[PDB]
Amino acid sequence: TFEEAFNKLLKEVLEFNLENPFEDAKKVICIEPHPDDCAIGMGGTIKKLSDEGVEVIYICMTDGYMGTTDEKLSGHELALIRRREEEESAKLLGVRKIYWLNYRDTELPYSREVRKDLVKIIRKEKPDGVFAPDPWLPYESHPDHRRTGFLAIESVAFSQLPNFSNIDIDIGLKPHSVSFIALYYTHKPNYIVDITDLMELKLKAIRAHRSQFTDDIWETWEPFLRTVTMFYGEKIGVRYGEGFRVMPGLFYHITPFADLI
Amino acid sequence: VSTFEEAFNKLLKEVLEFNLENPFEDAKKVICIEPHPDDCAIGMGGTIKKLSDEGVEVIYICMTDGYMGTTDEKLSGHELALIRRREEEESAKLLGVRKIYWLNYRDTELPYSREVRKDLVKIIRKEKPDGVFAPDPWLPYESHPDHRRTGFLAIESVAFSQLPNFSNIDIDIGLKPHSVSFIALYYTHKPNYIVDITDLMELKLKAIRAHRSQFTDDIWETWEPFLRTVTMFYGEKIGVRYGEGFRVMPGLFYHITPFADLI
Amino acid sequence: MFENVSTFEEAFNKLLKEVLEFNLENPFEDAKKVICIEPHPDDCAIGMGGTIKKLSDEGVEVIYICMTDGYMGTTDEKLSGHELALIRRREEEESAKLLGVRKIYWLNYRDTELPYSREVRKDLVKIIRKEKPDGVFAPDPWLPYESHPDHRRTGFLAIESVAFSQLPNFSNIDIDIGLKPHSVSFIALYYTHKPNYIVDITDLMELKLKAIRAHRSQFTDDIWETWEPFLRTVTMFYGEKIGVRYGEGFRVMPGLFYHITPFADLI
Amino acid sequence: AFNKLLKEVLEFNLENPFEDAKKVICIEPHPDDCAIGMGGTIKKLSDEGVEVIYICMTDGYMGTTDEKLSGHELALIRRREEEESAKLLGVRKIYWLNYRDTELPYSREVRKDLVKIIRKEKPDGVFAPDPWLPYESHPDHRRTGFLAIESVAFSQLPNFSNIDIDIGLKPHSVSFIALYYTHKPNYIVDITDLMELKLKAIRAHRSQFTDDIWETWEPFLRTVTMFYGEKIGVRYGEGFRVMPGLFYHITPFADLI
Amino acid sequence: FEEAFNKLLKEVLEFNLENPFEDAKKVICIEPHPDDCAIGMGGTIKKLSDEGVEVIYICMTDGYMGTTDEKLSGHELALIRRREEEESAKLLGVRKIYWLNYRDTELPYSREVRKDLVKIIRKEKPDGVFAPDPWLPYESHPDHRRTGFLAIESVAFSQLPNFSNIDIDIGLKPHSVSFIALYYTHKPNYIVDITDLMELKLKAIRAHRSQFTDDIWETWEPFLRTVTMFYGEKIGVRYGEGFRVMPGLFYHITPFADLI
Amino acid sequence: MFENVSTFEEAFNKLLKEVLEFNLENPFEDAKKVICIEPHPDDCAIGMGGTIKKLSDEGVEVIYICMTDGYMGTTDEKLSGHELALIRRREEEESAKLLGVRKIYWLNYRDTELPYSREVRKDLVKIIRKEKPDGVFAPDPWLPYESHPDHRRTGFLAIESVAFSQLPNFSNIDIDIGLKPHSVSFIALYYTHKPNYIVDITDLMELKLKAIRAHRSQFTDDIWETWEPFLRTVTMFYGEKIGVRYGEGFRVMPGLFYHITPFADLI
Ligand SMILES: [Cl-]
Ligand SMILES: [Cl-]
Ligand SMILES: [Cl-]
Ligand SMILES: [Cl-]
Ligand SMILES: [Cl-]
Ligand SMILES: [Cl-]
Repeated sequence: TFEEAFNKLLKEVLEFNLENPFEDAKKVICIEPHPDDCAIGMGGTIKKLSDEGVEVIYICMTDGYMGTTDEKLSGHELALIRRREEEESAKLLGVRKIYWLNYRDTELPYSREVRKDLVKIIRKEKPDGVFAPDPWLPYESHPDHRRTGFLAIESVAFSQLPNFSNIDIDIGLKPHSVSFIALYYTHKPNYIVDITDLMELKLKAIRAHRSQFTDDIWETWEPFLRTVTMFYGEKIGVRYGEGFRVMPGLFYHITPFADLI
Repeated sequence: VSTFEEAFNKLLKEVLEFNLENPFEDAKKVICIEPHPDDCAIGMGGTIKKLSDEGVEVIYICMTDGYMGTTDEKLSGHELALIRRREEEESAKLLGVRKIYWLNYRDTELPYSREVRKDLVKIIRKEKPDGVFAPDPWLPYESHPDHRRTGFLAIESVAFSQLPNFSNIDIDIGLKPHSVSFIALYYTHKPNYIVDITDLMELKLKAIRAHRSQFTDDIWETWEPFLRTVTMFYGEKIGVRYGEGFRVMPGLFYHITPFADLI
Repeated sequence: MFENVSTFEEAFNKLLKEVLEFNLENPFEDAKKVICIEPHPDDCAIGMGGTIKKLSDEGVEVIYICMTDGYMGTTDEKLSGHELALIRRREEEESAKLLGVRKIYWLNYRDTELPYSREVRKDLVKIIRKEKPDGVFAPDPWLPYESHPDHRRTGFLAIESVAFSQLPNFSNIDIDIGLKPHSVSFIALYYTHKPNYIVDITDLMELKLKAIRAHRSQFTDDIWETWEPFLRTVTMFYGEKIGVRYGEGFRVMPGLFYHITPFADLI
Repeated sequence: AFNKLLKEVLEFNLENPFEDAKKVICIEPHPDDCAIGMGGTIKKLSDEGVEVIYICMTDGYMGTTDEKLSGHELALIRRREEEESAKLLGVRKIYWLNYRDTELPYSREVRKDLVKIIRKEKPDGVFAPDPWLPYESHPDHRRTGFLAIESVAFSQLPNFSNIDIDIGLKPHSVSFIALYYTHKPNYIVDITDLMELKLKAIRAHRSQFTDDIWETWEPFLRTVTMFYGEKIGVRYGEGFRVMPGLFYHITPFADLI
Repeated sequence: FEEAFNKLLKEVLEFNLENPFEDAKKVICIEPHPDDCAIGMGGTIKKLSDEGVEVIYICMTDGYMGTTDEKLSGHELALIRRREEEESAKLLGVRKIYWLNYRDTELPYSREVRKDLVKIIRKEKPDGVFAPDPWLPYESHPDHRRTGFLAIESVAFSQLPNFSNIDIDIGLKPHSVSFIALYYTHKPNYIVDITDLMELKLKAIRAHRSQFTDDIWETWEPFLRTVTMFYGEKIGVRYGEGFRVMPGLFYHITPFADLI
Repeated sequence: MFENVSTFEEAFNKLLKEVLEFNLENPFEDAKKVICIEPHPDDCAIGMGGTIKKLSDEGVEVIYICMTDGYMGTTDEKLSGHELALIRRREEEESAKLLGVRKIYWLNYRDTELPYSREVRKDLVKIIRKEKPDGVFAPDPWLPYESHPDHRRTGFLAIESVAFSQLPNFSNIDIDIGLKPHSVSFIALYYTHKPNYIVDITDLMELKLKAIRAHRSQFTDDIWETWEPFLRTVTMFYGEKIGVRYGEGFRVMPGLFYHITPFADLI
């Protein structure tokens, strides 16, 4: 039967588990489309990880240029404003190294050039685990978000190939095989992390981005963010959870039953 | 509050004040965004008549020139494009539309790019519509890239229309930001609002048929049944013979919302 | 027309049965020539190898289009992509001989760099119009969680290319030089999570795993320890659907269902 | 050594460089450019019954200042203008790339279109604009010139646009390239006789040459063809730059012929 | 031919080389980076402002890349450089600046960038546009060559209602500029004498502090004086700024364009 | 400053001699490490084979950057591009050994498909920052009538990437991973029509013709009765300028002259 084969493939051939995927790890990259996405999607989990003495590094794809409705606030000023804010925010969470790709907000390319930037940082830092948005989240209308999710996944895979971006090799950045990928802002989580006793810090980590979260905007966003973490919290029977989708690496390619975990 | 279901209910009713009962009721000006000449007529022809008849000003933006839409080996794309503009003029006349913006990107060649966003943003800023209609880019098995990109780009351009740093030369020359009230996505597998068009079906078909280059009698043998089947698909969801479906969601739902599928 | 049907279900059924003349009985029964489009060397074999053999045996002329050269598929730092592309061409010439395939078009886009553009559509179109195949097989570009841009793109470009092959204004220089418009009879999509037609391959399973292993550069002994169970498992996912040990699954739809059809998922 | 290479190792005829040509392709950016740049010479070659085929890169869509006239209608107009203009010159085949006026890409895709028409028609000569004309401000012109030269070279390479080879169209070696609209011609054609007819074939492009526009352009065109005439002591000329293939590449003394 | 040429220029085109900027009321100066207008034609900008010509800038890029300071992020440089251009503009009597905001080193060469320039030209209706000569020999900065070409292209395409047609549908109508003047040119045919404005120009350039430190100025002051002397000497003055102006015609299919 | 010069000629002389300290007697004199950038395999050897050997001999470390893979350089219908590129990699490894070159960076863009983009500048700038060379050699992109885009682009991109290698906001991830900005001392352009410095290669000519000839795929004998005559003529075009038999010509300029300098052609 298929069922026995599926069970055996997962337990005996792949050895993939969902009890804690995040355990073997002392270095991880958290990849974000915009300054503030790491905090919003997985702030809780970044602290929880900070404390185990996990080196948590960010890559931020874009500069946040466009994130204002203020006509006398230029894009260049805002980028500088949001750089501060993410440093303020990252300290609150225990992150101590941010890479800035500096692609303009709303103009993140979907290209080999961007994959190379991520490949270079991966091959350099050799993290055990990479986090990134789930690019298959229903109704996600931000291309910066979609593109981030796809390039993170492809870059993880390609970092392992020496014919991919072969100049890194020629200068002694060697192929690197990441251990796991964990996708946040996801509709299909299979691993939830409890953040009931870290919720308050996260909400604090998030309001540091003052440019994005004013008094008035925060009217809507506090409940929206309270609802979301409940949406996840309720899957494992706590108040506040953060959801991740973790799969076997094989399941990201030609796997007709990927949705069965 | 206690549970997710309560939170979710509180977020819709109170925080955003989200209602599906009557989302187009307040509109005064709408833009209907179409990949090719005929998509407004096919996708939402009855609703556009209803809107016009209520005195809503309905404006089209047509993304492409329909250059490819022929199997006639002696109808060149240019001649077809001219034929199809005259067909949309007549089609839009029947539905009471008086203004059409032609972007003129070649059929099958619609880019997915900042440049096309700026086109839509320009027109949105200038017209200041309360509502914008466009295809649903997540329609399953949709295989026309002009269709998917129209969906995506119309949704992106609505959001970007509000940001003064986005296409900043608009602002410098007098086109201020604009905040649209609603987006409604047609050609959708997931509607949450249905318009009864039973009384306007025959008019819809005549406005579609105005696209003569596209609908020969022979093709109409498959297409009338196809069109009736689709509107019955929609109609049946609110218990009427013929309907037109729309997906309308709060703005927040188009972004980082993992329970977006719960309306 | 279609005015005397009373319900959506009645209308859907009549549209399928009478207007579109669609069934999933034996979709491939009348195939004289088919093209199997694959992203990378080895894709047709893994995705639909059993079925290609079964078609070959019935005297169906089966032709590959291979989208990429496979340049990137090695962790061996001392193996260059050029050499690998040369190796993989020989592995496919040998896979294809096993399965009965006599012709391959190599588009040669570099592995991981397959563009999504009109220029690629034009290649696929030139060939489709040359060969005039009855059927075209390609990966399903909606496979959930499919993370390879080359796969997603081959799928979308296959479907689009099939459609645009019939348009004289698409790539009009093909027409000016004696390559007329062509109307393919069916598309079938492999590597699909929504198959609606399963081919029994229980018998030919061993010949299939051997057309696959022939891609030695991709399948060393230590990798086959994972890939053999994955492959058998995928094949019992499909066969189970029709209660056989081993199947290959395909999604087939009427051409109309690939455009503006909100009930396309009801087949 | 310059001479023991030109008229010895390569055999470079500047006396009558066309003459052996049975079939030639004229590549224009826009409808009308063939007639403007080399209409006199086109007629010459037709009268000698050499087969002259046009490839028009673009649709001429943007060529009007009339706010009432769509670019689609203009393209249809200019297509029939060109069919007429060509009828007057002995041209009985025009290939239409249908890239939009102002939007001609500079890419592999476009080289492929040209390479496909080259490999199918197996021309002896290709005519095209000189992409190095000083102060040429039209990107469609510059890019036509460069893509023409590059496609001619690439048509000879089987690994270039290889599907062409898979479906029957073989590699092809053009004999000569002739660049018109050139500041540096090394071959001039007396067209003093054909001049009233050149101006006729050009004027058939009614959309482009209103009586009022023609007030400026008749003098402009006459001045241009004199500029060429003067160089071989005739009244009306059309200039071409022809060089041996090799000079199109790493040749520091290219400007010496 | 010599007869034809003369007649064309003098009767048909009625082409002035005596004083081509005489009729100007509004001109746009198109610069690749903040400081190019001041560097390439800053004395002419002041001469024009003083005579009541409205001089408007279009700046193509943000100057994001113009620092060797590892701790100065490109965004901060851009903010700093807008402040600097506004200080520099004040001194030259320029009141309006359009910022395209394409990143320094990344200016596209595309229809999209043409549409920005066309929109501005349609809106502003200038009698003149100034831009770098895209054919300056040995020019190595892609942002400079492309401003050149794109300004020249945009000026011509601003007149075609099918080019960027949404402009016209929204009532930015087509517009025909009277002249183009190319600065940073090896081939000038009009020199303005700026001898008595030289000092003010050097001041307007130094307002771009981020770009002209003291050490840097040791090289650039002599460079700039050498360049104004190259031009000045052509009309027997100490310091000139050169421009190439041709008839619109000569920008296209004109094999004898190099005889002016 | 520069207020007491009286004419442009006086100003230009002083600017060259005193402010820029531009010397054309011995431009390469202080070289410890140079990079030679070539569009295709064989371009360094053809362009400057003699000079690279004169440099090697002196203990100058010469590093090659090859922009493309030479995929397209064949008329042989049964020789694929992949195999050609594998062949040319070894033709260049030999050719280089002959000239004393001990490192080659292969960017591996496909021949005829070298992009003119920020991405390629990033590759150059990566290698320049890593190697920290005193000098860079590249084809002169302004060669009149040069009709190969790969060649034009390589020269423009070389000149740009040398300027941009200095700027820490250009390709800022390099800086973040320990690759700092670098300032090359000189640029020398080969394949040039306007050289201002000629190297005598008369006693190295034979060795050059041989290192060129290691590119067997490119130079048959049919080809060579036409390409030895061509090369001997080119090296005499340069040699005759300094009255030796065979020379290699270069264009050298102060970095200032690569930007907004209307008197660039005066040197
Ligand atoms: Cl009937
Ligand atoms: Cl009927
Ligand atoms: Cl009937
Ligand atoms: Cl001092
Ligand atoms: Cl001093
Ligand atoms: Cl001083």
